[PDB]
Amino acid sequence: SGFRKMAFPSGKVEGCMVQVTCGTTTLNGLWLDDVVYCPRHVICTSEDMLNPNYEDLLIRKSNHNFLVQAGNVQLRVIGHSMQNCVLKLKVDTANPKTPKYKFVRIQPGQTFSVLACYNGSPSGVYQCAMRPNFTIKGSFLNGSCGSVGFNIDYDCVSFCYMHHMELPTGVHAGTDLEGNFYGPFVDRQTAQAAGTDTTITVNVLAWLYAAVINGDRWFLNRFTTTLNDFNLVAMKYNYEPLTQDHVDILGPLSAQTGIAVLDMCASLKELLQNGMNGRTILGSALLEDEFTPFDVVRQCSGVTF
Amino acid sequence: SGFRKMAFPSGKVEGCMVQVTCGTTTLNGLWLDDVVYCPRHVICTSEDMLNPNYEDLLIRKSNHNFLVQAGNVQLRVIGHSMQNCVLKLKVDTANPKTPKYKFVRIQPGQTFSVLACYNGSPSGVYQCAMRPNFTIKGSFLNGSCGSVGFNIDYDCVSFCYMHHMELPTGVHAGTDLEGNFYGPFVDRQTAQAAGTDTTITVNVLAWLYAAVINGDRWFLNRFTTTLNDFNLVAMKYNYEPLTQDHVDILGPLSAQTGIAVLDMCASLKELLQNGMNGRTILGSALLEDEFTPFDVVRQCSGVTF
Ligand SMILES: O=C(Nc1cncc2c1CCCC2)[C@@H]1CNS(=O)(=O)c2ccc(Cl)cc21
Ligand SMILES: [Cl-]
Repeated sequence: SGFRKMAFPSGKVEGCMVQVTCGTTTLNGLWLDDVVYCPRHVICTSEDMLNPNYEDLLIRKSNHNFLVQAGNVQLRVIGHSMQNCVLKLKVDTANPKTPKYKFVRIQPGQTFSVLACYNGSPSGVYQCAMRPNFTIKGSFLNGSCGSVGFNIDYDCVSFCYMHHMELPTGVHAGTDLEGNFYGPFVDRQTAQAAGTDTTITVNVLAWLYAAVINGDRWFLNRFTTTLNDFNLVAMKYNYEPLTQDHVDILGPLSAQTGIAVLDMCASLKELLQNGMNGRTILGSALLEDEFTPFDVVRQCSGVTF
Repeated sequence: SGFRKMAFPSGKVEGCMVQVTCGTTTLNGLWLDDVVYCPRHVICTSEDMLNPNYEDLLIRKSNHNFLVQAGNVQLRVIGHSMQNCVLKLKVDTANPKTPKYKFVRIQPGQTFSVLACYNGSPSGVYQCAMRPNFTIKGSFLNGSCGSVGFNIDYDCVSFCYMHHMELPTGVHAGTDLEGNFYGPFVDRQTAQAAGTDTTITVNVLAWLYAAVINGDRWFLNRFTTTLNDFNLVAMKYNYEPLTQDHVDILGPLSAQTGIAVLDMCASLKELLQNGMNGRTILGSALLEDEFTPFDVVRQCSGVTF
């Protein structure tokens, strides 16, 4: 029993964190094989951030302008190239602690663990979700740039995020490991803001199925709904539209509990209408949206209580 | 910016997790140097759990009765002894990945990270607090026994918890690494329940100081209070009494924000009486008590390991 927001063990990623310095800027890098990946704004000053010409700033740099430090050892840089918003530094030593890895681009609603680092040194790990507006509600201070997001399924680390910036509202934006930003963000100090955020509906439903598995049924009702009628209500509460793909993905949880997806949608419709009335679901007074249907199956038992 | 429940990087602990099997029982062990530490109930059957004479069960066992598996390699057991409720298995091989460590007993209110394991294989990491009633609200399924709790201080891992059992309310009980239980619990199938729990007041105040640092000030007021008057109100909402030690420990957060501890106590007094009124603090509708004053400082400063 028990339901916690759980991050993946950070060990396979800890052995990849290095410190990258270019002149006066110091952020984190990810050392995989003989390549170190870090944000391309490491080559930028605070004046350069308003309108940076990265191709023009990179052409003026040589390998020895980048200092890479893995623990107490200096790695020699023997090449440099740019791929979108990430800088790829070819180093002379292959990382002996390189795990089995993949670079994956995630979609809004997907969750991941973040290993927050400062000066190539990991300081903490936490779980979070890619928001529908493409931002992440993370915990990042100055110097955390280059901290990475990941999932570890089986013996494979799937890198899905690299931290690049903080928006004016305190939320965070960054790229996949190929340097492509999530959302309409640029690595430029411009007037950009996060779009209106919506609740990840398929994740709230998954968390309601997890509550039923842990013996919580107070929120269930004798009602059902059409998929269309549910969406007309949910969107009035800034909930993300629920697609037929979402209903299909919730299939195994519906079968395990014996509560049809549209029957759980009627419980959510009523929860939005009435609130909790002093009650909690899995120790929470709010409706949780950072657990995917796949996370619920991973953490929760196969036997319902 | 950002405030997340953050666990320590689990890497130094991951390299210590082994699988311990005795007959039909399979749980986790902690391999430090040439000793493997695991719950002593690994030597127990389901009939033995009712009234187990552990000295009598252990005298009937030989070294080869315990199978220890580190990754895909079998460790040969060459000795066995008991220390309170933990079994110490002397192995032939010293762990090459043994970190700098200490065994420490924590006090209720102190927090720690848990690396949840099944079959000597880590599957997740999460942060939690030792409740005032000595239980932990964790996330554990069958096979989790022997999962350990820890903090990191520089390069030193401080082991403070080993999981033993789940209580009928879904909460968890376990021992320090010397086999001494946290709470009035015993390692056996018997009628035991968690006592009435209280809110860790010094931790709620620390989390209110973290909200002010992140730009949340709606709960602040012009009022102050005496330590005695605050404790009379706290005693009514099942909150831990606040001592002068707690006030002293909150000193640095009081200086950083410019809000005296008794001024923050007047704000908490008003949240306990009148509620939140549709508002949230750091994205929460409940008052959070699993962040110590040190955790607030470490997360809002960037302390690396
Ligand atoms: O956003 C940025 N840094 C940063 C990253 N993570 C966490 C935190 C910060 C700043 C302090 C607070 C915590 C920088 C500088 N500020 S900026 O607006 O010039 C900017 C813009 C784009 C890019 Cl890609 C980068 C940046
Ligand atoms: Cl995805």
